[PDB]
Amino acid sequence: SWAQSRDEQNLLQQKRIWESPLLLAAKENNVQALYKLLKFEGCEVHQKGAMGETALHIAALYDNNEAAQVLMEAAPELVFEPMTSELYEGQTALHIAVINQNVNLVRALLARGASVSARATGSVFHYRPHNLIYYGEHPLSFAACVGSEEIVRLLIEHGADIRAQDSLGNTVLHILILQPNKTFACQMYNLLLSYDGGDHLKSLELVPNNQGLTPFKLAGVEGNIVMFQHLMQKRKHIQWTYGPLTSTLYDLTEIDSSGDDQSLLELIVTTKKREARQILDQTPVKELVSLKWKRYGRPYFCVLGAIYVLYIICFTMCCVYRPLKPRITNRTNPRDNTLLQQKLLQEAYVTPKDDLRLVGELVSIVGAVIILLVEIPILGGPFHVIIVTYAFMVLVTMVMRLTNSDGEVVPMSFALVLGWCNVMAFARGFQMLGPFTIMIQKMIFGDLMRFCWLMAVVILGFASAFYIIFQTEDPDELGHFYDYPMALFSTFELFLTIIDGPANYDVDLPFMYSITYAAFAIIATLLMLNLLIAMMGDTHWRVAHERDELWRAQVVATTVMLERKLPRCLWPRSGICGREYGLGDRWFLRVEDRQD
Amino acid sequence: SWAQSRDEQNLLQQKRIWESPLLLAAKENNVQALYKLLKFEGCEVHQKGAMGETALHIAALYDNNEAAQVLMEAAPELVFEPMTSELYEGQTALHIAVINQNVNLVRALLARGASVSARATGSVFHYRPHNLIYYGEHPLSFAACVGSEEIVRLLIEHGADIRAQDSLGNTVLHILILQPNKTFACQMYNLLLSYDGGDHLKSLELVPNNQGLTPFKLAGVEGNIVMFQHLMQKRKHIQWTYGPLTSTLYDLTEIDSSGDDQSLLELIVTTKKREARQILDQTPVKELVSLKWKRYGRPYFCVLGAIYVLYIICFTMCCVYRPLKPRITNRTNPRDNTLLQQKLLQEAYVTPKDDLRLVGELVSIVGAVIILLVEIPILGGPFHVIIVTYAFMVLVTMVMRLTNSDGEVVPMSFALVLGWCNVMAFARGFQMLGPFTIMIQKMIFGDLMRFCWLMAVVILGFASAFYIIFQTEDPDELGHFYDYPMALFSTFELFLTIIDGPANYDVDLPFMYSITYAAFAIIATLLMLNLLIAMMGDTHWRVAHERDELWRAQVVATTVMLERKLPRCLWPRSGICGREYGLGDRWFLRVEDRQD
Ligand SMILES: NCCOB(c1ccccc1)c1ccccc1
Ligand SMILES: NCCOB(c1ccccc1)c1ccccc1
Ligand SMILES: C[C@@H]1NC(=O)N[C@@H]1CCCCCC(=O)O
Ligand SMILES: C[C@@H]1NC(=O)N[C@@H]1CCCCCC(=O)O
Ligand SMILES: [Ca+2]
Repeated sequence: SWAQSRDEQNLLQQKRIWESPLLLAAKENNVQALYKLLKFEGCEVHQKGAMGETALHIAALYDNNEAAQVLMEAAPELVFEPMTSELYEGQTALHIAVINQNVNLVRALLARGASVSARATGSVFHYRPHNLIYYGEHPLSFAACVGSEEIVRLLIEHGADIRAQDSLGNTVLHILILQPNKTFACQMYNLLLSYDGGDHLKSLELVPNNQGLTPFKLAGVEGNIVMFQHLMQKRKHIQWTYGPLTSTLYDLTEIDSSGDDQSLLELIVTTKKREARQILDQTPVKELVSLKWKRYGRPYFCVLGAIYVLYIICFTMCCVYRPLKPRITNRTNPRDNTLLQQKLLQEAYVTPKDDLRLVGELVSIVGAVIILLVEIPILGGPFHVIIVTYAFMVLVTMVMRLTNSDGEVVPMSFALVLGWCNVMAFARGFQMLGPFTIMIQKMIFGDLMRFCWLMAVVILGFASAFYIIFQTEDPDELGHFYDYPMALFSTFELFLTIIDGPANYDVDLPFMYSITYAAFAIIATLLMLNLLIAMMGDTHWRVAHERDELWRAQVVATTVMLERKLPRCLWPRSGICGREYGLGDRWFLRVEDRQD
Repeated sequence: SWAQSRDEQNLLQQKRIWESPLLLAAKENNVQALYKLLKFEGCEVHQKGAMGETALHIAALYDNNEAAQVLMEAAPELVFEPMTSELYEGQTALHIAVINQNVNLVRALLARGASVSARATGSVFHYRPHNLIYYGEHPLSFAACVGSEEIVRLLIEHGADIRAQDSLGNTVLHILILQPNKTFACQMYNLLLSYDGGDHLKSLELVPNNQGLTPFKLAGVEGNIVMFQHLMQKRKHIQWTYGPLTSTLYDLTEIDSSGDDQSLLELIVTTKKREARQILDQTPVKELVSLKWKRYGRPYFCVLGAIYVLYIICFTMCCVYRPLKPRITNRTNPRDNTLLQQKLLQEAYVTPKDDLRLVGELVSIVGAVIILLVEIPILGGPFHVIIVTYAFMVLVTMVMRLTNSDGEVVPMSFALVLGWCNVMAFARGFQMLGPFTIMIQKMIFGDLMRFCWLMAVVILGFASAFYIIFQTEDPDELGHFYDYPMALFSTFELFLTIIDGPANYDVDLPFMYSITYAAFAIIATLLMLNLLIAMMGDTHWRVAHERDELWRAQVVATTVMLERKLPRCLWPRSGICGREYGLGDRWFLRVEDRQD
């Protein structure tokens, strides 16, 4: 394991500190023990420890400016020494002094001429979940994350480049977005901005991440509202103040779907960050998408819904009327219990009333490949993998067609439950019953699978037990379960109280039926009542707000995909462009509000 | 009764105080009445009261230093006098002065040369639930429990032994753990430690209780978090401080399963203390068992689960296919209503397809005695008394086998509902549906038995009433209940709405059926609705946290038993031992955290 390797190496490091009297005197800050170990007896001052550290590195882990200065006066070359381990590859003595905010040592290390651009590419300095913090690689990134504004400027004064990026291409601004202390990071964020070039171009706030993210755009996908609101002040214009009213004009550039995929809107939808959903409730974004859905969002959705409901109600019209035959097969040849009148007609005759059937089938088959075409190239959708697999079923039904298989029904019967139950996805948005469907959507594809095993397991015993009892009995009277699958099915219906239970009084029931079914009834009811109380965890207030906050996000989810895949002839661009206006050729939204 | 004996003796004591003018003057602190009762008229100064108390004992129950000093100047032998009753056997006048924190009297009693090692073995000083407090037996234990630090040192200054134990072998540290004022007891706990011998061995914090508990270990089983966190500071090492990070190295000695049963982990599981469950959420213990379950805990659990599900699905495979016969018995000899084709085959023939059946039966019979073997030698388990009794049933089925009883089915049919429903115990841990199973586990074995009587009682009337009505009627048409057990069963199903009710319209029903069943339906529904509202007591927030805190404890419950009964070849010891490291040969866990 990797988690224990750093546990062992930390214990292994403390051994070498205790064994080496130099590293011990540099940990314990034993000043008089350093002179007797360097001036009188010439000990190895370049003594590398278990982590590739030096005596000065240990003199810095524990703030010991006295031991650090003795090690820097008798060996000034220790200042340039980086750690040479796998976990701490590249960390210098300045990194340790900046993290500990030892301003006296950082200023005394910078007087010794320490490197202000030493990358710390150790495996413990990575942006991984197993690492508690992530400050970056440069000594300037460390000063900015610890909030030590004195060291931030003290490092800039010695030639610190704010443009510097780490192995992930993150500037000193991208890292500040990924910090807990957000209220203090905005102050530090402005401190780093005051050292920019000053010109309007090649600014630091525009350097893109290696995954295509500016510091403004990274704050949106990550869900940093304190940095989102702070970075929004730099890109919004206040038109006028008229008493309480103040019509502010937001920039709207990286916020709208201007680029093919660099847009911030396209990032909030497709991200795994649960917290990023709260960005769209900010005032530059909420009234934007509010205007995107009321008009040109909801109508085109319903058209796609009315077409779909019309398409499915015509596809089902082709099912209720299918070929027919009074069973060309001879008699009940297999078993006497056979109720079959096989409906197989291979000939394309019956020309009167069958010509209309080909129209619906052609519509159903071109309307299905169209669904494949638009989907040839989960947050708020699930239901529409079902439509894609449905059109696969009508194609398999088409393969089952013109071959006249016995199972012409099975993919067809599959097809229309999916197609109608898919209409339920249109209830999203529309009205309040959308939040009801997504509670279902969360429950169907979420805990139904994991909960059914528990029921299947409890059903397993009682269902199989019943089969043992009635295997003796003649199934003519009370043949509720005569086969093993029939034993599990009749008990499955009995677990949901959709069957009256084995109730035969003309005969006498076996001894173990009344004992098992009494236990089964009581167990099956206690399973359902504790299940309802288990649903009360999603009942207090936040969950009613959580099912509503992700529904309104599920609507914005469906809204932006339409715009990307609908033609731009319809659906004009949001805002009023900055050309033919005293603006900078941007698009910009007018938003007026009132205060108290 | 014993509770009234101390009520009578307290009233009996006040009688002797009022009757005896000395004890009255020592209660009322009547100074001038003591001189006229001792110096002028020689009264019995050794006058024993109803509780074996002296005049000085009464002069101390009510802080009366004036009356105490007159009784100690005219009779200094009263200082050594203990109480000679059954309730207060051994209590001296110093105990009363220490409890009342009369520092002036304790210092004046210690000047008189009072005993600082007088055991108070009275029945009221016992650690029993009927006694409100429990401070111990020694006068030093009393000073430490009342927090009077002045008297604690004032008693030590006169030769008080901190090592002293009471009749339960509890030191002055073990008693401080069992106190309400925890925030003030830690200060007193350190005060008692500063008087130790100073050497690292034979310390007071290591003296074991008479039930094998050190003061550190007693705080865990009792659930004293304030003393657990306080006693943990003495056994955790801080490796380094790197800005926000601080990797502390906990001792991990009495916390891990080092001993056969002296471990603290093995005590939190098997204890009745409901509050001790919160110890495992403390930082030296929570991340410990978190690493014990994710690896080497959960996989071995599922292997035991996959084997069990495979073992049971093979045992049930032996049931669905059993011996067969088209009923060697003649006809429906007893009653015409008989649907029997008895399946009894005594011969071990049918060699083709029966040889495989013996393999499953042999597996099912060796897999059952194996279950007995591992269990030949309740918190978080219940479900697995069921597995033990199941393997008893397959043995009784084996006894029923090779004897060819009519009831070859009954223990077999019993066996497989238990065996499958036992799989539900594997849902513990695994995922979130574990908390659902334990809510069932609490409900099945908790209130189901006590609630059923109420239903059986309400069923009793309506079920028996129905039998009276339909005893007249010919049971051929609407014979829902023709027998007395059949009367209770059809009504039992009717109480859970698993039967359509006596619905026959070709005939005319008796007068009292429609009147009773209408009352039965309304009563049966009001029974179920008030039952669902009765489940809302376990719905507000703490219960959802309580069903979750004991589930996560139910997982740790199952985890430690595996380690004790699984071979040590697999499952390495937690931590990294202190040999080949600058440590004290302990094992120790590295735990790094971040602050704000
Ligand atoms: N492309 C798969 C369909 O999923 B739907 C969807 C896609 C992305 C985000 C949210 C929902 C959908 C798309 C258009 C109209 C209605 C629903
Ligand atoms: N020994 C009786 C079985 O009870 B189980 C159990 C025992 C102690 C604590 C918690 C649960 C159990 C043991 C091992 C695996 C699965 C469950
Ligand atoms: C062991 C290393 N040697 C040292 O002198 N400091 C390091 C320890 C503290 C740095 C930990 C950084 C982290 O955990 O992210
Ligand atoms: C009655 C006894 N006689 C006395 O002088 N004090 C006792 C009464 C108070 C002690 C009660 C201790 C307890 O209840 O635990
Ligand atoms: Ca019915």
